[PDB]
Amino acid sequence: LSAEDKAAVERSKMIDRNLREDGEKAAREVKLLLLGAGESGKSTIVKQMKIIHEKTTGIVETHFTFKDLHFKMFDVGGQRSERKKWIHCFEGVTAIIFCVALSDYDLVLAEDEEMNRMHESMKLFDSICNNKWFTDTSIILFLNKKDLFEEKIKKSPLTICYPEYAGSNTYEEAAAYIQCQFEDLNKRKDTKEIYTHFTCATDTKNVQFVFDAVTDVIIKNNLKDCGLF
Amino acid sequence: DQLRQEAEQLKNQIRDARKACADATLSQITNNIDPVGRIQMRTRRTLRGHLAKIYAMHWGTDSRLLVSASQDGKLIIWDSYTTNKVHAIPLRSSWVMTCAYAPSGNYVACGGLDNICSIYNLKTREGNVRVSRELAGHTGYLSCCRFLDDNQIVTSSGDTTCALWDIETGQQTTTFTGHTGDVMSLSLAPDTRLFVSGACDASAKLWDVREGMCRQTFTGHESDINAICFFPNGNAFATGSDDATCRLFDLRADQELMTYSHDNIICGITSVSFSKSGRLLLAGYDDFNCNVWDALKADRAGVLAGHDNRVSCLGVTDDGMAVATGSWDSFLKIWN
Amino acid sequence: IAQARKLVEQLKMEANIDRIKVSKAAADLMAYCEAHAKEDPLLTPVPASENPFR
Amino acid sequence: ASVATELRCQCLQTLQGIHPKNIQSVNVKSPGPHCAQTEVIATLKNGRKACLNPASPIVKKII
Amino acid sequence: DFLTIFLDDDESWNETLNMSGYDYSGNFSLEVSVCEMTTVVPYTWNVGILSLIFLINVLGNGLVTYIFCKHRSRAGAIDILLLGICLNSLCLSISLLAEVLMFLFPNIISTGLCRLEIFFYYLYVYLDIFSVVCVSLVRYLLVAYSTRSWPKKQSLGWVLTSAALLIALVLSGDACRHRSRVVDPVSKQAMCYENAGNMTADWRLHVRTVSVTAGFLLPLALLILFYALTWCVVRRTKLQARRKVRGVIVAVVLLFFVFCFPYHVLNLLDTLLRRRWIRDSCYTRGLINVGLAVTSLLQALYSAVVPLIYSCLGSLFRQRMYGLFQSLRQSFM
Repeated sequence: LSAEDKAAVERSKMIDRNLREDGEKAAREVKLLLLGAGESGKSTIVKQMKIIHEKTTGIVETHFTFKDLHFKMFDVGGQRSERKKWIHCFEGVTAIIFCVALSDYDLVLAEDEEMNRMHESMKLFDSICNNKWFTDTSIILFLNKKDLFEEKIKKSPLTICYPEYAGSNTYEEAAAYIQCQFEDLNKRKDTKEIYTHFTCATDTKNVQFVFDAVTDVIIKNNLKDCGLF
Repeated sequence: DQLRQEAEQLKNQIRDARKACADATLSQITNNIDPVGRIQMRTRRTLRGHLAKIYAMHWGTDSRLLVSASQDGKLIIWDSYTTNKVHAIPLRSSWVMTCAYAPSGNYVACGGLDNICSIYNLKTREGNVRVSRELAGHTGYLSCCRFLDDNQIVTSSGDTTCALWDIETGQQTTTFTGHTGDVMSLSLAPDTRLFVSGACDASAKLWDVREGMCRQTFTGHESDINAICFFPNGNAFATGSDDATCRLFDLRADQELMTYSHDNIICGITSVSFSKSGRLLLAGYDDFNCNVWDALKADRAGVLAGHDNRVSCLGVTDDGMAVATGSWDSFLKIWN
Repeated sequence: IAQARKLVEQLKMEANIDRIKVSKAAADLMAYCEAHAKEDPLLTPVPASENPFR
Repeated sequence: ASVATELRCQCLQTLQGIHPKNIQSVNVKSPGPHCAQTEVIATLKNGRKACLNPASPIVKKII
Repeated sequence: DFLTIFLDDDESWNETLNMSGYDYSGNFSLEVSVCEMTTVVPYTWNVGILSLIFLINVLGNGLVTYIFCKHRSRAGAIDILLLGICLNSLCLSISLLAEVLMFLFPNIISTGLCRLEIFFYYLYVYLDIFSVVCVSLVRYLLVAYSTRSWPKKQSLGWVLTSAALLIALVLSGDACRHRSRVVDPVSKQAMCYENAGNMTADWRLHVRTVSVTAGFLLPLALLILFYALTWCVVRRTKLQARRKVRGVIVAVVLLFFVFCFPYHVLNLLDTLLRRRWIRDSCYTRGLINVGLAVTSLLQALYSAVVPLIYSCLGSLFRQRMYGLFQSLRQSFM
């Protein structure tokens, strides 16, 4: 009820309505977190998504649009500090795009103490999936390099990894075995969903899969908000 | 070679000249003085307008002005005597975990997972906030930043090093190394000639701004140190860690003085601050609460419940009138 | 192994410090906490009139 | 509230055969919201009560 | 109003019957005609049950509105609608008043009080029936157009609750415009009843027809349509919580049907009796008489607990109430 105090409340309402308009525009974006092993095919996935819209390390954002839906995909590979001190920042991401290279069941890590790379990827998957911050976050699993898989699945038997295996050294019944082995690590199988896909070097069939999964994720979020539940 | 055997012998020498100096204990003294009683505080104001978790907060140099950073890309400057939003600044990266207010009234600092410290000019010639500088050179996330002056600023990051910058030229004037883990928290002495850093290897170090060499190292915690603050006298400091306990260290005695811990508390400490006189020690917790401790006797003199997700930032005004607490629900509360 | 030499030099620089007794430090803390008790509007509450946030 | 309260006509069936001297007592009600048409209640003998014909040409003729 | 004179079989029969012989039929026996002393529900039981029904209603509405008041910042249209349903205790209080006072004070019977007692009762009954269809519509809109932002606006909730209140007010005002004070003709005690004059029998089918067609059948059809569309959209997904949202839709629809059907069936079952389609008997009227009271009390009971059981079915509200119980047990004990 003053003269100089009037241009201190209208300014606050200007700022408040600008913030309100900016807050509902960022709720229409789909935020994804990319994770992967030392070399699983994350770069080739980023290349496949075909980014359209838009010392110095850390987050590497990537914006694109598919069928009127804006995706922003955060890749954290330049952050080599402790994971527990910043992993809770991405507590409200829509989904996770964990990538695993199929043709890694024969090699070992460059650190050279003789463990399977596939086993290490499984350990990372079960250390990320069963987390306190990610208890309802859906996971999109990509199993890249299925063309190279049908080069080593003939000469090299699977028994090097998962020694208990029921034979059938072919493409089928071996990729399905790996998919089941990865999906068995879920401790909340009745609440949390995992969408698996074999990608190889397929074209315009990966962004479609991501779109199909995030559609279900958005529907589930709206269901939880409605009251259904 | 074997010069490592020279180590663990000088450490034994320091421990030897750290026990004969302990004549008494701060708990034995301060027995005669009466307790402060029961501190009851009321939430006078509630500031809302953020749309995500609030990660940092700083107070204006005099009073009445506060800056807050949240994980939605907005830096909000409020006037606390009212609930007016003086400023709102959009950030280039929405992953920020620190903020600072210059002790002059016109500058702001921000930093986060992008490894860049952004310095914003508040009062310009046109009235619109513009990015005055973008200091780069860290190889880890920025964890803390404090304004030494209107031209210098001290930053602590997950690179496991600290840096004294030069805003005009944007170059690292000095680099402080020696920590074996990510430097999580940083505090500045009242005279701005020393500063302490608490890192993830359960240790704290007392540096020297002018020289650039560590002088004393304080251990005694078990897990990572998340917050640190300086005693108003300038001859002691307090730290908070993941052990759900706070501790008070002394510069001159080169020793621990007291441990502020209690049962029914297992969560962990995110923030720590001192009262104007130095008798109360406020500490935020992961259990959604904030506790006030009688610093001279280590008795819980009060609880500041009223949040529902966490307490990530906590500050006390220069005059000591009010206490501001931010939470992981886009809410700041001012208690008196 | 120059890192070990740097650590040894840092330890020497720390060990060359001088220390005062804990009793004097506690006395100084008590003196500061007593000489400024009345000026703390938290340890000593102030009336709402004084409180800007009344 | 009170939405189960109903007022209905008392006489279930109209019976003819008006017998002189076989009537202990008579009683006449009035039209209203309860029942539209007028109904007559008469005790022929003892406590049993019957209703005469509402037809005006015979009963109301004498009334 | 009503009068009679005992014939006394005197010299003058009070109607001149001695001089008239006419004719008499044969021997007739039994054939009971007059109906009186019919078992009806005592009037005290209605108020007694309605008092505790009001207590339950106000307790549940307070519990819901407190939790809404806490988490006011993150509230959608459905929360706004559920809070709008909570303006029922204020409508039932004004109906329990002017009836309890009217029960203790028999002289305060008035025509202007009966209408006030029945209008608020009709509004209380009808508000939630129309506020639930809006909830179903919002639930469909939030699953069909899931990528848009307008279905999550709170202005939609305010507009829909205003429309529901408007419809309920119109229906109650239409249905209450003929209540009045009527003197009972077997006990000469004043009461509230419909009094349309000569035609106070067609203004008992009009109210009942409006109540059944526009209060039961249309909301049921709209609910079934807007939930069938939602199921046909959410059936094609791969979500794990697909059998958990069927048991909520089915439960809601079946509960509405079960708790609102008997009152409407035991109104046709009485209209048939009034129109001489069922053989009338003393025992027949007396089973309907208590059935009407029981079914109306059932409808009031269902309408009293709609927000509580609509919020308890969700998981977010259950989490909030569990946290509230934890905070209530940690302190205060």
